[PDB]
Amino acid sequence: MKRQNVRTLALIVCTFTYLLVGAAVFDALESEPELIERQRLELRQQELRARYNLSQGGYEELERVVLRLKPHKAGVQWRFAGSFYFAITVITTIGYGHAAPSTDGGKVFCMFYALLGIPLTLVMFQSLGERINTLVRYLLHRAKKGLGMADVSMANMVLIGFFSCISTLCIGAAAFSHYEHWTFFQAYYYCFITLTTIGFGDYVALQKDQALQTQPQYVAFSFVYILTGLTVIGAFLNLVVLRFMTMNAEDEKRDAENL
Amino acid sequence: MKRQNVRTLALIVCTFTYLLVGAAVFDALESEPELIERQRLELRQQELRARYNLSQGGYEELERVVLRLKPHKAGVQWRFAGSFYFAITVITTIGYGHAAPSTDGGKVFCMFYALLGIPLTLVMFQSLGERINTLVRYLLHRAKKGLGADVSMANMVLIGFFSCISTLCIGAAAFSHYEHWTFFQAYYYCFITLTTIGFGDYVALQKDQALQTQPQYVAFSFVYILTGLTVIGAFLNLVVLRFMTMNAEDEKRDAENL
Ligand SMILES: CC(C)CCC[C@@H](C)[C@H]1CC[C@H]2[C@@H]3CC=C4C[C@@H](OC(=O)CCC(=O)O)CC[C@]4(C)[C@H]3CC[C@]12C
Ligand SMILES: CC(C)CCC[C@@H](C)[C@H]1CC[C@H]2[C@@H]3CC=C4C[C@@H](OC(=O)CCC(=O)O)CC[C@]4(C)[C@H]3CC[C@]12C
Ligand SMILES: CC(C)CCC[C@@H](C)[C@H]1CC[C@H]2[C@@H]3CC=C4C[C@@H](OC(=O)CCC(=O)O)CC[C@]4(C)[C@H]3CC[C@]12C
Ligand SMILES: CC(C)CCC[C@@H](C)[C@H]1CC[C@H]2[C@@H]3CC=C4C[C@@H](OC(=O)CCC(=O)O)CC[C@]4(C)[C@H]3CC[C@]12C
Ligand SMILES: O=C(c1ccccc1F)N1CCN(Cc2c(-c3ccc(Br)cc3)nc3ccccn23)CC1
Ligand SMILES: [K+]
Ligand SMILES: [K+]
Ligand SMILES: [K+]
Ligand SMILES: [K+]
Repeated sequence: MKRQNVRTLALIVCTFTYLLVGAAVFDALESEPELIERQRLELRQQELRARYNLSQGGYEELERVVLRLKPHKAGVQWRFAGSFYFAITVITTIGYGHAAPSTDGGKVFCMFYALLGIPLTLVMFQSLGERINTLVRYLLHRAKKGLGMADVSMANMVLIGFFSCISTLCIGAAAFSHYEHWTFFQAYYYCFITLTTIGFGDYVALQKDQALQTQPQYVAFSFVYILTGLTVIGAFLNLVVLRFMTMNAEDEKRDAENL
Repeated sequence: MKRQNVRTLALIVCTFTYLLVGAAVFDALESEPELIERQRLELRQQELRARYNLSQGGYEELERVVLRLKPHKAGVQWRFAGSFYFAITVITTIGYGHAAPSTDGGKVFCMFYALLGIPLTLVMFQSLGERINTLVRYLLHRAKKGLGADVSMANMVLIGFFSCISTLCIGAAAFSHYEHWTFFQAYYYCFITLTTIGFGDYVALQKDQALQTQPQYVAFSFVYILTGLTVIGAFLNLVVLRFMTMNAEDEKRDAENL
């Protein structure tokens, strides 16, 4: 069997076993706490329904209002600042879902917006990421020549790259634990889930004390952090991961080259 | 100025102007509806508070319970089926957020899981995506030779783009049936899923305890998300990927001449 076919089959077997191992661990960590929390909330729901004389239909009518008011609770999510924050989440594939298009026209424009946006943003981060690596490689070469030597190795680049990722999450967690009044660990977890473009939406910045409309300085920092932070991670994947994606094309070209 | 520096600066100017234009359009389409909906719901909130004799504190007390019960309402999200669905959302960067780790140990394992997972998934989709393109290129060459021969880039972009619409439409038809959504809603869900945006406003396997009671539909939803991402992955491998390595190609050419 060809090297390309062995490599692809190995990756499929790897991903599926990684999913089974992952599902096994998340079950061990989250199954029991979820059952405990569900049982606990089922009691509070019955106690509050009894306290304020609420029927099955009465609670259900009140349930619809509370859920529909959730995106409005944070404040105005769709003026210029909120629409820009949303535009960021779309093209960067973060998609928190804290604010999603409620109109059919909004949903349609979002699809066309993402179709051209996501490739543009992806290419931009890989291009700027490469320029950052080229600058770091030049700075390190000049420093080595300065102290007394001079060639910049791949290992030196992986070290600077990995430290840049740690520092970015630490700087972010320092700021988001301050402004969003979270613990350093929570703010760090938010920064990790944001900059990996997972964006669960369990933690979202600019959703407290009408920040999008009343705190422009914090909003400016938040946009600059998300964009610069994604460039730092983007530069690191351009350095380590990207080379493995062109591997099948390199081996296929080599096959035609020999034959 | 070097080609690399002109290209990078052009892309930065492009992205920022695309963000300003985007923010301008979403404001025009969503600002007024949001103000109208906020005002409508605030009337219903006052009417329901009056109907069931509820105070400011009384409503707030029930508000906390309704919001906290939302992830539990869909059913058990953390057994083997729910943890596998969540494991998919993490490594594929979809991250609906319908179920997120509530424990410190869950949050920590999730971070290490993503750190190694996301690059493994990305490499896998680009590798399988390339193999699919190579097969399509072979099938088209054999067909051209058969009917009465070289496969162009333009022919590949056409088959690739049509495969993308076919995967969104097959998905939309299937999800609009099992989730009782409109074709447009199911299509929008398939688009937001396969682009890894994953807002979470529409999430499959969240009705009638599907994760625990409907294994056949759960099996289809796992297979669709994974195959669908391979179809989009193959298109980026063909069209987008070449432009990401362009800076490195130009930098190598600079050292080659000088
Ligand atoms: C902190 C983060 C950014 C680290 C990312 C780590 C990656 C560089 C790793 C994670 C999974 C790895 C892959 C896991 C499995 C394989 C199959 C493996 O296939 C074989 O050994 C058979 C074919 C052959 O001989 O090449 C080749 C390497 C590869 C693609 C690995 C390449 C390196 C990957 C992408
Ligand atoms: C090298 C790079 C990182 C610099 C990029 C330029 C930044 C300085 C720009 C890009 C986006 C800008 C933000 C885009 C949107 C807004 C919302 C804006 O708020 C309003 O207009 C309030 C009223 C409304 O919400 O309609 C205040 C400025 C701010 C934070 C901007 C501040 C300046 C930012 C961060
Ligand atoms: C349906 C989807 C998957 C389609 C994806 C379309 C992409 C192939 C497009 C979208 C934005 C485009 C980019 C927008 C801007 C530029 C800057 C442009 O820069 C210059 O013209 C100056 C430097 C030079 O001469 O190369 C080079 C092409 C590039 C990277 C474009 C390459 C092709 C991109 C990535
Ligand atoms: C190469 C590709 C096209 C095929 C990959 C193999 C599939 C046939 C596998 C991969 C993941 C599997 C699923 C992983 C998890 C589950 C949950 C499982 O449900 C339970 O175990 C119920 C109890 C619980 O949740 O603890 C039922 C089978 C199912 C849908 C599996 C069905 C078979 C699937 C889709
Ligand atoms: O934003 C980043 C990024 C993240 C970290 C650091 C810097 C970055 F730039 N992305 C973009 C989103 N994602 C690419 C991606 C797509 C995919 C892309 C475009 C389209 Br269109 C459709 C689908 N599918 C999958 C499936 C599994 C894993 C990854 N997948 C990771 C890199
Ligand atoms: K994503
Ligand atoms: K989300
Ligand atoms: K996402
Ligand atoms: K998401």
